[PDB]
Amino acid sequence: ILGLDLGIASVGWAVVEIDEKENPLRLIDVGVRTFEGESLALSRRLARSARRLTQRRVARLKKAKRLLKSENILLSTDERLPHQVWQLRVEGLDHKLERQEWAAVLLHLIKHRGYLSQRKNESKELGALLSGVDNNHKLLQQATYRSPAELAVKKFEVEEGHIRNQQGAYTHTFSRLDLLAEMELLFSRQQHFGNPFASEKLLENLTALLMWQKPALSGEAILKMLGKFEDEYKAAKNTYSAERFVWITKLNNLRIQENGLERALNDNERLALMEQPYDKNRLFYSQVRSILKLSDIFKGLRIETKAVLMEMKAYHQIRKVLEGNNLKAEWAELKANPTLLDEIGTAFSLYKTDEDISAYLAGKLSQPVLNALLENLSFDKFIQLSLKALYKLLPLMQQGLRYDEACREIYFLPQIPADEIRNPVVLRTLTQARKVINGVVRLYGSPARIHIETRNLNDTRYVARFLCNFIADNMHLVFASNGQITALLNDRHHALDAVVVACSTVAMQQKITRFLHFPTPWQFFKQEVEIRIFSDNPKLELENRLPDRPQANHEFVQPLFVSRMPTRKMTGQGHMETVKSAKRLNEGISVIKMPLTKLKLKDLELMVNREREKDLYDTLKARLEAFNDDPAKAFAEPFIKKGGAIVKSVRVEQIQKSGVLVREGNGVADNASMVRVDVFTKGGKYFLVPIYTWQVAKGILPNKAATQYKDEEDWEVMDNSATFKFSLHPNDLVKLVTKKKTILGYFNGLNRATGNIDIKEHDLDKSKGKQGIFEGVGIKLALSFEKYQVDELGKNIRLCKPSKRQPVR
RNA sequence: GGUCACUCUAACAUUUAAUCACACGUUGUAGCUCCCUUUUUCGAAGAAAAACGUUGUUACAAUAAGAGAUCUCGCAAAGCUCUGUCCCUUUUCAAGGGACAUCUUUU
DNA sequence: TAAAATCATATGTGTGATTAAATGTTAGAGTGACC
DNA sequence: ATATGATTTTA
Repeated sequence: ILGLDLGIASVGWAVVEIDEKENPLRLIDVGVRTFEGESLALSRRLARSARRLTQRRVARLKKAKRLLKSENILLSTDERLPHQVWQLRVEGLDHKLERQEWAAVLLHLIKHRGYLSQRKNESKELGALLSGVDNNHKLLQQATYRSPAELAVKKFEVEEGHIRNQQGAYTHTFSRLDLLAEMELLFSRQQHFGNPFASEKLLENLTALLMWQKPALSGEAILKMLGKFEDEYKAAKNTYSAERFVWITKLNNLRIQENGLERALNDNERLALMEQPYDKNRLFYSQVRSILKLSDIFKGLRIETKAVLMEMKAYHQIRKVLEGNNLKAEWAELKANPTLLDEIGTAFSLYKTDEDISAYLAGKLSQPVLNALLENLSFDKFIQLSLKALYKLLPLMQQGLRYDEACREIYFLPQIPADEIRNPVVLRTLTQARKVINGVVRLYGSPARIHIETRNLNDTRYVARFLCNFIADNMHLVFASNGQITALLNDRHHALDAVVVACSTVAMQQKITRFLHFPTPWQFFKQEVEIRIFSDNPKLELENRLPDRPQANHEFVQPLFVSRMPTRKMTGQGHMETVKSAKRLNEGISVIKMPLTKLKLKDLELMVNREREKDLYDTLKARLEAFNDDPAKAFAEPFIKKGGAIVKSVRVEQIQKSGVLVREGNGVADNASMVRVDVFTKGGKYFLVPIYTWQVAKGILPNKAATQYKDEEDWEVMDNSATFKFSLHPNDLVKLVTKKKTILGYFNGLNRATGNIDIKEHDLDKSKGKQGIFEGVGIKLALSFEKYQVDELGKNIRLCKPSKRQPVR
């Protein structure tokens, strides 16, 4: 049986074939495949949303500028609007603003929009942003703070010294309703004084700007995610059909445990309770204890009888909304309407946009009723039952049948279904395990059954369950153990578990659940398994340690090489997110504002104004020395320089020899990822050209290679007098022999400054190099440096020296 | 009589995927402003200036680098229909099987 | 000294919304394969 | 985990 030892980073395996199953003789080969503060896709999604919001504000302000130009407010050129936007917004309530003052006010009320609530219509502990909009909305009605700007310049700037939010404080923020109110009042008051551009057309368009935001879920969105039995769409939970399915499932499975006997409801009892929770908001247990003439003990539960069996919350929510607003007559007609009642929960759960909800109910509910439901009702669940299959399977379970009986009356390894596995870790592990399985099938045929025993334990168990079921139920051209079972009898440990997982049976697992007795399924364990996986020896040293029973080795037995996933993607993070100042980049330095709460004395020693402002440097050095070089404890209260100004962050210089120009070419950021490295030789010397992601994106092929003691401009240039060996990606199989020694392994890192490389041992033997990684390896005078190749399992070790310099982009 | 797997229901815990917004923060540029290097003019202390650094605060612009049709992609993943490069079976070619991607898809 | 191995230091963040999907456990109902 | 500058030891 394939002894797959699953995992989120590695898949160890150990092949075994047994006669009569039961007692096994000996395995064939072993292997480990090692592939690779949360999922990297979360970073991509957050960056994507940030890009979308940034460009949407770009567009919104541009559109506002065009609108203002059309009214002859914003003259074509001369777009240097006043800076004192908040003060001018305050002044507009009492004086007339000019053309450009008003233009700045409008273009600024479009930028800082506010906060528009997007909660459900399910009306009736505040955080920071919400507790700031309310605490200012409760101050805007003091009649002394007529508008958010007036409150800002009369309360915020007066006491706190700033208007905008700062340093993670979510006070000083306002709701979009308050700013729209300011828009309206400003327009009206400017009409009172005579602003020519107070056109209410402009106000309507500007409210459209300051209020429009895309709905989060628009149309098929939910449908696009609901897709994963059968095939019809899974019904909503708040649908009368699904609600009655839950009710009948409970009632039929509501066995009565009385007098030590389990008795189902006879048809009389259920007919009594069939449609009972419809005339009451909740069917309590004591309510059942009366209608059915209970002999004073249910089935489960926990005389505190006041529990809930089944409340059709959907049914009672639609009424208490429609029963109000004097819409009694429609509900009475709608009290049955089983299709109609079903179709309102199918819409309010599948579509949330008011337009999209009104579309699904194609006038089938009166628009006066539809308005009330749109304004007061929301449904957001979904059940695991096709509604089409509900109309046929629910009637049978009315009282006479059960789910199992009702359904019966209605009666190599393929690729992992990606759409059904929307989690990159699980999908990656499953696909690499599938590749390993297909490889071992090719190398051995179908060995036997399969044996699998494995902060993200959720992902691991998703992988295990899905792999077991997929393997067992899929074929083309069976055992789920656990760690406790494995423990009974470097990175190579997954092989040992593999063997132990392969030498396992369902009988021992059941005996474990019922729990010396465990035997040895081989002639000898210690020497056999010690050299089989660990201490790799191709017979020989095995044979010297295997004097007795010289029946060892197989037609293909060889030492184990841990194959590692090749990463050859050319996309990634172009540059680091800390943007700096490149105005002094020619000096070789960057200038970044450093918060005082992180200004360690090391950082203070690189301040730009060290000697320009000597008194500042002296006092800052003293206070850091007074708190043991802990800026957080040192500058925990605002620092003050000579002259009464407050110091909150100081420009600090940093050593910048290599970087990326960003922000319109104004700033510089550190290199983030090195996608590929191109090797070259000239005069018996190995020179490596590093390539970064931003170079690939811009369509740039680097020329010069790494020179240790020189800067990027003075780096050795690869030209007609250089020989191109190959490219190098992270975790690439390379062979290195030098005058010092010989090492063969994986390549994961290039040191730009020193020029050294980081080569990693296949097994990550923690007694080898810098705990498994042979870091800082010099190859300038290397005898030979060749890129190898490896298969999924750790064999077919091929090498050449072919070349074609592949152009990025 | 047990163990385990699967199907449905409810409750709890956790995790993942997609979408809509907000508020900071960084950089650049102006206005005001805290300091403080240098150099002018009036001068026998001090004032008015100019360049550079730079503290705070307001406004405006960029917020990946970049690719496309006001508007869409761009840090993730899978794969072999199209494209490109390595590897094997039967100097080049042709078939078979596979590996990775700068190719396609999610989009 | 050139090249090489060692060490050492730094990485953008919090708030507020609509949803779907998966795993594990417990409670209830059941079928099916193996001890 | 990755990029890489500062510093020590080695050929």
